[PDB]
Amino acid sequence: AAMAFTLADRVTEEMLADKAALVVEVVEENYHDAPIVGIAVVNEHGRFFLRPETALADPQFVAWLGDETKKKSMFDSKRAAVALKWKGIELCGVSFDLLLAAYLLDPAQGVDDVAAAAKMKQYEAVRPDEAVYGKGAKRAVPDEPVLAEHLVRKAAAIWELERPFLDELRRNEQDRLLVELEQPLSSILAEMEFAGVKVDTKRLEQMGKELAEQLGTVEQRIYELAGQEFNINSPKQLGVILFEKLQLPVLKKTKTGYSTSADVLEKLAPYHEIVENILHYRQLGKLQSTYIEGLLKVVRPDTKKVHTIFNQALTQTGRLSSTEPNLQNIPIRLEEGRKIRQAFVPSESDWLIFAADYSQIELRVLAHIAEDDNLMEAFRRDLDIHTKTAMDIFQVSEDEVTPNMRRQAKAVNFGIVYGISDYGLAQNLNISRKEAAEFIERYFESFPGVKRYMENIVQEAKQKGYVTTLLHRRRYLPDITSRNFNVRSFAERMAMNTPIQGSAADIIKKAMIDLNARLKEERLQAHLLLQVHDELILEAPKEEMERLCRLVPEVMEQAVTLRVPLKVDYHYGSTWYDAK
DNA sequence: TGACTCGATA
DNA sequence: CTAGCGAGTCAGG
Ligand SMILES: OC[C@H]1O[C@@](CO)(O[C@H]2O[C@H](CO)[C@@H](O)[C@H](O)[C@H]2O)[C@@H](O)[C@@H]1O
Ligand SMILES: [Mg+2]
Repeated sequence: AAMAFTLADRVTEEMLADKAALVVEVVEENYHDAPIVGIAVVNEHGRFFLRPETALADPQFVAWLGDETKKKSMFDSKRAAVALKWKGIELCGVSFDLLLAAYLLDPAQGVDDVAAAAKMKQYEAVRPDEAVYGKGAKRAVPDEPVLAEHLVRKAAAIWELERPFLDELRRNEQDRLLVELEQPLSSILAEMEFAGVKVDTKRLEQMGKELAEQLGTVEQRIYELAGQEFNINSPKQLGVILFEKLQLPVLKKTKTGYSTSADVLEKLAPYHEIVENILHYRQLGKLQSTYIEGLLKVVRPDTKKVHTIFNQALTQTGRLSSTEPNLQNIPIRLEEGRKIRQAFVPSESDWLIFAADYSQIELRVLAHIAEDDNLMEAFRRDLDIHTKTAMDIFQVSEDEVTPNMRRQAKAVNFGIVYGISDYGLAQNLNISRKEAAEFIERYFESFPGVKRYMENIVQEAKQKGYVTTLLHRRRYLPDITSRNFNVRSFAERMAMNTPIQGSAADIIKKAMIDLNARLKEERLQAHLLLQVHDELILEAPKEEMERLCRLVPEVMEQAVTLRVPLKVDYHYGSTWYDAK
């Protein structure tokens, strides 16, 4: 049965009620400076469809959109907010976002459209967006009749589902998580994405030229050492050269052939000079193809800025993800790739980049949740946690801790946060499972609180069916009861890791909200540009650096109060690279 | 187009 | 051993 609605030719007063489900449709996946193809409004007075040219040009409708007292319920309000920002229109009063609500109720459902969220409550009177717009190559905006009904059905679904979703969130003790954390954060992310980050394209282009030269040199050296030319970028062709032509030992297999991952190559390096060259080629090619070429492809030709899109409803732990471009995995470990960051610069003259990061937030969160006396004392003394761990597990004084010992203790600490595994640790440290098991046993002997925590959280996940974070985010773990060891073990590691990674996510998200409130109170021109899980990157006039040095770390350190202090380090400079 | 294998970040 | 995004090459639909 068709859904009744008014195909309005002009905006009317009954369309501007103080409570409504609103749909401002942007079909392009990347919504930056993208077209708004249609608008739908459902309220106490009925259902309406408005053509964008009409509504967005109407003074009354625009005022309604920006009126904080006129409440709107939507799905992915950030998409609409940003698309409107590019049009110079402000969207206010969004009191309910179905996408974020669905995400909080169950991140594993992968809700990506109204139909998916609705199906959670057995509501199916709305079509999936993919069904209406098509996949990708066959993607397109249908004729007005089809488009209008779809937008109205989505608005109708939002209108009907708000109550049941809010009711379940309340039962889950997630009502404040939606209203006081995720929704306000959505507006902040919208501002960050819209602002974008300025890129020194000339510098990237120069780097591209330098890499192309090096890539060619190493490429030729590889053919020379191999005695023939082949496609180095093909793990298949490479494997033939390495394990057949050059007779290198096969220390590991993938699933469809020879394994050529860096970890494998590093072990084969001593056998042939070609290996070190393959690794070098790998490094350079990664920088060239993924970063230099990737960034240059998405930088806006006019402003020279990149506008990432932070997916706020994707990760299973509560973290954000970044796309087109992903600005959360820009090189930093190796100097060569790190220089890429010199191309990220302030958007205005005489401004600087400011970066603040939490020091060991995950281990501090673990200390808090496990209430481990030894771990809490370590952070209360602000000790080097890896040296501290080495001292305890290897039973030596601080002065006796050697570099190799600290390295292994660090690997142990990573395993503890990830969900410790003798096999996983053994693989990471290139030792036997028995040896890794011994390190783990020593760790739990030194940190009995952590041991108790890991045991208890797994039992809790089994009893309740899910685990939670400090701010009540949840993750269901049905595999925790599997009778398949590998499947169950993965779930157990998730039970151990999610409260840690997730609570750290909760904390920085709250810090972002608190920070923006403080920046506004102080009327600072400084503003957020990026978030990279445990760090915040801003840009601001050089004259604001001294104030930021005190303000940002304090806001981040005070976002939440734990049993151990939170510590934030900071740096600033002329480019992202220099903010070190 | 999409399953794989690779590698970048925290 | 946790969580992401995405480029390259390859083959099964
Ligand atoms: O607008 C981001 C928001 O949209 C979803 C779908 O509801 O993802 C779409 O947009 C992303 C950014 O362009 C794409 O990476 C993704 O492929 C596309 O489906 C949500 O996942 C996200 O929260
Ligand atoms: Mg850090």
